[PDB]
Amino acid sequence: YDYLFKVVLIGDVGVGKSNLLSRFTRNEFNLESKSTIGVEFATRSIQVDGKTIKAQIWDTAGQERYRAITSAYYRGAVGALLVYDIAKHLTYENVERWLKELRDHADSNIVIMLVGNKSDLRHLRAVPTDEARAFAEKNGLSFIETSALDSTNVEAAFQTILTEIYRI
Amino acid sequence: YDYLFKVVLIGDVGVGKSNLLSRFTRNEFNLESKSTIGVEFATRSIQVDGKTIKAQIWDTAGQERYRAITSAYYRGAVGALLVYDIAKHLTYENVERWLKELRDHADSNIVIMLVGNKSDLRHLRAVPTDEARAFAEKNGLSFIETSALDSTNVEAAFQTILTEIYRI
Ligand SMILES: Nc1nc2c(ncn2[C@@H]2O[C@H](COP(=O)(O)OP(=O)(O)OP(=O)(O)O)[C@@H](O)[C@H]2O)c(=O)[nH]1
Ligand SMILES: Nc1nc2c(ncn2[C@@H]2O[C@H](COP(=O)(O)OP(=O)(O)OP(=O)(O)O)[C@@H](O)[C@H]2O)c(=O)[nH]1
Ligand SMILES: [Mg+2]
Ligand SMILES: [Mg+2]
Repeated sequence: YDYLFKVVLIGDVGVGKSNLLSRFTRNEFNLESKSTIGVEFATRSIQVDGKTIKAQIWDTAGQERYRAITSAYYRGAVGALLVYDIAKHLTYENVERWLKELRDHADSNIVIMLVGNKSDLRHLRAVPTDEARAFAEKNGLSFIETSALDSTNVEAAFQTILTEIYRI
Repeated sequence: YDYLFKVVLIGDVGVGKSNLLSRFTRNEFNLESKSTIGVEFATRSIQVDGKTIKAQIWDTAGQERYRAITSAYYRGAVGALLVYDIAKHLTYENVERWLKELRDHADSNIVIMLVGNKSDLRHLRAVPTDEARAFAEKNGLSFIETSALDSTNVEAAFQTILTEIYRI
């Protein structure tokens, strides 16, 4: 590989972060996935503007009651995938909080993509694409909508963040 | 015992149903409890107006995407404990949906108690007591606020519903 990019997934419990990870790195999916214990990462190589980037993608539970995610999680991260659930409006609402946590724990220069995941659930939508696109644009984040379930826009979400990072 | 009363817990995922149950029947609590798989029930005997009621309390996951709770869950129930989380407004919002579900699957004569649980969590309240006390009142349900963590109002919640049922 030519460069290593550490990227982190963050977003509320249940929005689909670990299945974004597994979709991207092993092309596997799991409808019966339990809340994530401790921290995981997995790697995959791709091609970005001619180069081989090894993407190191980190993942962990969205739950922070008694046990908070520390700076060590975010340490060295060039990209954050900030995921919410298009069908549950509270998860979009908590984006603020994740931005706050990014400001708090991550580099001032982290590239942040807002990802509205679970697009297959077209009919259950509680968050309109153009509202979120406009929230992204107003906060200076990239934006995409994915489905880890039917595998739509996943490799794109990743390739885009990784390209942005490479071109900074 | 002099009577058997089947009571069901219902309410969104995570509002604290299985710990209401475990608190009530074995005085045990589990901060690390995972989402309930299949159906469970457990019993405890108490005194209601001079009589020995055996309370049979049923529980199951609040999740219904691919697998819906059927009428057999509800069959024979004289009381429902309709639980939400005082710290998550969306669980209160879905009460409408649980009432709908009571109307579809349970007896027209079921006694329903609205329980706002996780009341220790005072400082993170997203649902005002009196708004809920008045939603109960407008819908002909009883109302109580509980904490399965600090034992507050748990035995009382059960004891009041069983008393309501015994007196219909
Ligand atoms: N419909 C649909 N469901 C999905 C999709 N991706 C994930 N899910 C489901 O959402 C549920 C939770 O997703 P997971 O990937 O664990 O959620 P996650 O953010 O790790 O959650 P935590 O580990 O608790 O922080 C699982 O049942 C997934 O199958 C998707 O693309 N479409
Ligand atoms: N602070 C606080 N947390 C509670 C209380 N009761 C339950 N919890 C926590 O909420 C989380 C989930 O509660 P459980 O009782 O499984 O929720 P439940 O409705 O069975 O949820 P499902 O089985 O998924 O439908 C656990 O971490 C519990 O410890 C409470 O009274 N106070
Ligand atoms: Mg996870
Ligand atoms: Mg349960």
